[PDB]
Amino acid sequence: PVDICTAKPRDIPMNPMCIYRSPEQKIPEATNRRVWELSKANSRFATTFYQHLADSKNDNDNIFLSPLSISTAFAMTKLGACNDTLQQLMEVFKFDTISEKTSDQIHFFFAKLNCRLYRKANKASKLVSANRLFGDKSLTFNETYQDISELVYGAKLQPLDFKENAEQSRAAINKWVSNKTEGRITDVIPSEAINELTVLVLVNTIYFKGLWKSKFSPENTRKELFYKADGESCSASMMYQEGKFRYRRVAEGTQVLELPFKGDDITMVLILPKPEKSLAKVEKELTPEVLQEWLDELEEMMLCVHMPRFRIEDGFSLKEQLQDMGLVDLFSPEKSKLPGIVAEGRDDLYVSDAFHKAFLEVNEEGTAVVIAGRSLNPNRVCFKANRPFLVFIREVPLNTIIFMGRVANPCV
Amino acid sequence: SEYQTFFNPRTFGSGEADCGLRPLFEKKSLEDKTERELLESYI
Amino acid sequence: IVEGSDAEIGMSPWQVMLFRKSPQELLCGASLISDRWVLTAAHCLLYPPWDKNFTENDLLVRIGKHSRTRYERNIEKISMLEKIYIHPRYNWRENLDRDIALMKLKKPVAFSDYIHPVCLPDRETAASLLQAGYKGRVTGWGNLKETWTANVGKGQPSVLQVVNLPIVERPVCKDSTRIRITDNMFCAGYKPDEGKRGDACEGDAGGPFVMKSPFNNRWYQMGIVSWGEGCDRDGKYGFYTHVFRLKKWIQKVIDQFGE
Ligand SMILES: COC[C@H]1O[C@@H](O[C@H]2[C@H](OC)[C@@H](OC)[C@@H](O[C@H]3[C@H](OC)[C@@H](OC)[C@H](O[C@H]4[C@H](OS(=O)(=O)O)[C@@H](OS(=O)(=O)O)[C@@H](O[C@H]5[C@H](OC)[C@@H](OC)[C@H](O[C@H]6[C@H](OC)[C@@H](OS(=O)(=O)O)[C@@H](OC)O[C@@H]6COS(=O)(=O)O)O[C@H]5C(=O)O)O[C@@H]4COS(=O)(=O)O)O[C@@H]3C(=O)O)O[C@@H]2COS(=O)(=O)[O-])[C@H](OC)[C@@H](OC)[C@@H]1O[C@H]1O[C@H](COC)[C@@H](O[C@@H]2O[C@H](COC)[C@@H](O[C@H]3O[C@H](COC)[C@@H](O[C@@H]4O[C@H](COC)[C@@H](O[C@H]5O[C@H](COC)[C@@H](O[C@@H]6O[C@H](COC)[C@@H](O[C@H]7O[C@H](COS(=O)(=O)[O-])[C@@H](O[C@@H]8O[C@H](COS(=O)(=O)[O-])[C@@H](O[C@H]9O[C@H](COS(=O)(=O)O)[C@@H](O[C@H]%10O[C@H](COS(=O)(=O)O)[C@@H](OS(=O)(=O)O)[C@H](OS(=O)(=O)O)[C@H]%10OS(=O)(=O)O)[C@H](OS(=O)(=O)O)[C@H]9OS(=O)(=O)O)[C@H](OS(=O)(=O)[O-])[C@H]8OS(=O)(=O)[O-])[C@H](OC)[C@H]7OC)[C@H](OC)[C@H]6OC)[C@H](OC)[C@H]5OC)[C@H](OC)[C@H]4OC)[C@H](OC)[C@H]3OC)[C@H](OC)[C@H]2OC)[C@H](OC)[C@H]1OC
Ligand SMILES: *[C@@H]1O[C@H](CO)[C@@H](O[C@@H]2O[C@H](CO)[C@@H](O[C@@H]3O[C@H](CO[C@H]4O[C@H](CO)[C@@H](O)[C@H](O)[C@@H]4O)[C@@H](O)[C@H](O[C@H]4O[C@H](CO)[C@@H](O)[C@H](O)[C@@H]4O)[C@@H]3O)[C@H](O)[C@H]2NC(C)=O)[C@H](O)[C@H]1NC(C)=O
Ligand SMILES: *[C@@H]1O[C@H](CO)[C@@H](O[C@@H]2O[C@H](CO)[C@@H](O[C@@H]3O[C@H](CO)[C@@H](O)[C@H](O)[C@@H]3O)[C@H](O)[C@H]2NC(C)=O)[C@H](O)[C@H]1NC(C)=O
Ligand SMILES: *[C@H]1O[C@H](CO[C@@H]2O[C@@H](C)[C@@H](O)[C@@H](O)[C@@H]2O)[C@@H](O[C@@H]2O[C@H](CO)[C@@H](O)[C@H](O)[C@H]2NC(C)=O)[C@H](O)[C@H]1NC(C)=O
Ligand SMILES: *[C@H]1O[C@H](CO)[C@@H](O)[C@H](O)[C@H]1NC(C)=O
Repeated sequence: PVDICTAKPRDIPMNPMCIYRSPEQKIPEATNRRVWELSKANSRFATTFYQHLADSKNDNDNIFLSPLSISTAFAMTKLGACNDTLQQLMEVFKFDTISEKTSDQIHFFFAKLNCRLYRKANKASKLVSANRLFGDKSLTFNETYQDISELVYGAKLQPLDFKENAEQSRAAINKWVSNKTEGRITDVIPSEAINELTVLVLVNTIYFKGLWKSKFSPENTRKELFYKADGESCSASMMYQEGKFRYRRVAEGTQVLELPFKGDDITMVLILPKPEKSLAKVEKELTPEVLQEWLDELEEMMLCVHMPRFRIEDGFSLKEQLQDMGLVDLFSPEKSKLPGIVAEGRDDLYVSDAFHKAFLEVNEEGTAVVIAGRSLNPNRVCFKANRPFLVFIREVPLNTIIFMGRVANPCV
Repeated sequence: SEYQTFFNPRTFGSGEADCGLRPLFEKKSLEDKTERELLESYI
Repeated sequence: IVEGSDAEIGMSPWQVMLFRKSPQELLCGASLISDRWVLTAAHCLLYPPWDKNFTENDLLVRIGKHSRTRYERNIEKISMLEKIYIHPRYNWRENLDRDIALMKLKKPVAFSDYIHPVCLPDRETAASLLQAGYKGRVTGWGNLKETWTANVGKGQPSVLQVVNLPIVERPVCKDSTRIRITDNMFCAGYKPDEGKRGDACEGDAGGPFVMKSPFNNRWYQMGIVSWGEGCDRDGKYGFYTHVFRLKKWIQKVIDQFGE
């Protein structure tokens, strides 16, 4: 058997059909440098992408996505891309910065990055996903590309009958995503998004619910108002607890909190601006550089946390955003170049759409209820998220942004 | 007559023999404001 | 202590105040059972979830104190610790079952009208006094009420507080909480339809829950303030480590390590 999580680049040949060439922080412990430069590229992508997404939604809309899952998905098209289609992919996803070798086997190193993240979150936490590319059956796909796809992406491109059965193919895709995630993620693809001209569709969905390292007791949960950005109140279920947490009050009174999941390797980071400063302002003024700086400066202390329990199920087409960021030729029937995906003959292949959907569930649990005693451990500070705040889910050592979002409305 | 030791004074130290008798109370025939409140509760 | 009163001078001569050396801070309460041993709660020194692990050198005790901050010259006595012993099967991972610890002073402390050891129960004394309805006395310098905001130095008493509470039936204790209870604990406190109230709070852990013997008229420590959910919440009770039920381990540590 071939273990991609232990195997090395040479163990199995999987070079792309085309390659590309364009004209400090300490490296984490026990980490491959290429997986690391890859993780840093995704963070640069997440910044630009989140920005476009926010400036396309309503300040009062929640957001939740996995830039990591998106970058991985488009690294699979990159595998068979050439010319301007490939260049655009590289520049938009920030792959045009990393080194040659990392760039050429990017799909492989993404598997490597993912292997590491999958086994860390599932130790105790809940991290399931369902990713796949679907092509119209009338086409003849490159078998070598298939073998590489199944090895490095979990599954190979799935042929469907879009020309004669668009709705049924639509239903099969939603049913398949739902199956792979035990009913957690449904209706990834909205009706109308798939018709008889569909040829290739990208689908990447991800779910999570980590077991809190220190959970909230339900008996301390109660309704309380939550002040949304528009100006309206809102009855939300506010959880509460006291414990030791990494905290920090930064510039302009913005508060940063880190709530770790069991294991400590994966944590949630909350950014809460002062009642005066809008979330939108922090969304624009924040970069990976400043975030890493805040995360570096956090101090551990006893404090109280008031946090609403919430649910965010955000799904959407990636097409418009990405084109707006410069990924154009990939979605164009006339200009697209993805020779590596199809067998030899002559291809007019291009991506019809790309869909993402991520689901985050947060409650008291995240088995015996724990208690801590009556010793004197005063709350130094108190973090009350009764207004819009940002959310990040990351892998500590590598600082990999796994999920990112905004809780603009938790109530009903 | 009333209290029988349990630990060996060698490793326990002094004071067990006279444990429980407050210098400013029992030993001075005095009671505190609410110890009566305790005896009442004793069925 | 919630809903208590300023204890009288010398009312609790075995009360011990437990401090972390540096930075200095009041951690818990504790009791004097001899001139060299002090008993307290285990979670006051060891609690891995908060990276809390205090050892002999990080600790210090002040004995015979009344006021919480004013230095009481010629009355109170400070003592360092030679060694501390945590019950090996203390369950910090869930319910604080067997929440008990022993501490040996560097040098024996001298008794006075203000410093005096309390008695540990024997099977008989523990069988006749440990009955539901019967009241015991809890004491300490813990907070005066539950809080939900930043609270460093808030709600603290200027002098030792005291309150008397009635032992509750094991059936009622178990149904007041979803935290797996054990025979090594027992709960005290007034039921909702009793009107009166009171309880131990943050800072009282390790303190003694004592009872006066109607037999020999001596005070006995039956419990150790251990845990609760909030402080003095309606329909909830305070939990205490059952001292007698752990006397076997106490003896095991003493005539093995006080040598
Ligand atoms: C290593 O690995 C690591 C990692 O890794 C990773 O990976 C990564 C890495 O990392 C490293 C990194 O690095 C850095 C990276 O790598 C990488 C590298 O680097 C970076 C690189 O380099 C750079 C590489 O590279 C390569 C490549 O590849 S790639 O991929 O990259 O590609 C290759 O490739 S190929 O393909 O080719 O091949 C190559 O490459 C190269 C080449 O060639 C050369 C070349 O060619 C030429 C190339 O070149 C190139 C260039 O470049 C150069 C380029 O350039 S550019 O610019 O472009 O770039 C170009 O140029 C032009 O090109 C060229 C060419 O190319 S081609 O392709 O074409 O060809 O290239 C080059 C390069 O460079 O690249 O080559 C290279 C190089 O190579 S080299 O080689 O040379 O280098 O790569 C690499 C890789 O990749 O790899 O990175 C990586 C990755 O990353 S990522 O991120 O990516 O992923 C990995 O991953 C992968 C990972 O993963 C996988 C890893 O990691 C992993 O893994 C690892 C490893 O593994 C192996 C690991 O690690 C590990 O780890 C581990 C862990 O850690 C953590 C470790 O381990 C260690 O350590 C650890 C830690 O330490 C610290 C440890 O652990 C530990 O352990 C310990 C131990 O354990 C064992 C522990 O400990 C703890 O614990 C323990 C335990 O456990 C379990 C403990 O111990 C213990 O102890 C105990 C105690 O003691 C004290 C014991 O026990 C015993 O004894 C005891 C005592 O005794 S005496 O005698 O003394 O006494 C005992 O006890 C006792 O008992 C008794 C009895 O009992 S019983 O029960 O039994 O019977 C008692 O007694 C008492 O009791 C009682 C009570 O009971 S109960 O139970 O019931 O309670 C009693 O009784 C009574 O009571 C009862 C009851 O009652 S009621 O009512 O209450 O219920 C009763 O019963 S019944 O039934 O009835 O009920 C009874 O009755 S009867 O009838 O029955 O009789 C009663 O009786 S009575 O008479 O009384 O009536 C009692 O009484 S009381 O009252 O008093 O109580 C008692 O008495 S009596 O007699 O009476 O009976 C006791 O008690 S007391 O009181 O007395 O005392 C007891 O005692 S005590 O005191 O105890 O308590 C017991 O039992 C008997 C016995 O038995 C058991 C035991 O035994 C002895 C012991 O055991 C031991 C201890 O102590 C304590 C503790 O502490 C210490 C610990 O803890 C925890 C732990 O810690 C943790 C361990 O172990 C040790 C160790 O081991 C050794 C390890 O080791 C160290 C490690 O290893 C390492 C890790 O981790 C894991 C993982 O994960 C992470
Ligand atoms: C079906 O899908 C598979 C999977 O991707 C594709 O396979 C890849 O195809 C590309 C070319 O189309 C391969 O890339 C080529 O590899 C050659 C490697 O040979 C040796 O290279 C050096 C020799 O110095 C050795 O280190 C190495 O071990 C090999 O012995 C290169 O020589 C080729 O050079 C290319 O140069 C320029 C790029 O700068 C190109 O424009 C040229 O056309 C020329 O190809 C090139 O790098 C790749 O290795 C294949 N990988 C796999 C897994 O087989 C299929 O192409 C695709 N086919 C269809 C029908 O779509
Ligand atoms: C995702 O797909 C899997 C299978 O592709 C679904 O699991 C299947 O669940 C059905 C019942 O819902 C099981 O039916 C039983 O099959 C056995 C044959 O092995 C038969 O003898 C019984 O009479 C019964 O019909 C089926 O075994 C099981 N498949 C297996 C073996 O894993 C799953 O329900 C799907 N998830 C969703 C809801 O999308
Ligand atoms: C909790 O922490 C204390 C302190 O541990 C520190 O690191 C240890 C490796 C040791 O070098 C200590 O001196 C340091 O203060 C633990 O106390 C020591 O624990 C080790 C192993 O558990 C033991 O061998 C030593 O004898 C202890 N102290 C001494 C004299 O060194 C304590 O055990 C820890 N307990 C828990 C629950 O984590
Ligand atoms: C892609 O198109 C360019 C444009 O002329 C061409 O030069 C290049 O060789 C093509 N790449 C391949 C081999 O598919």
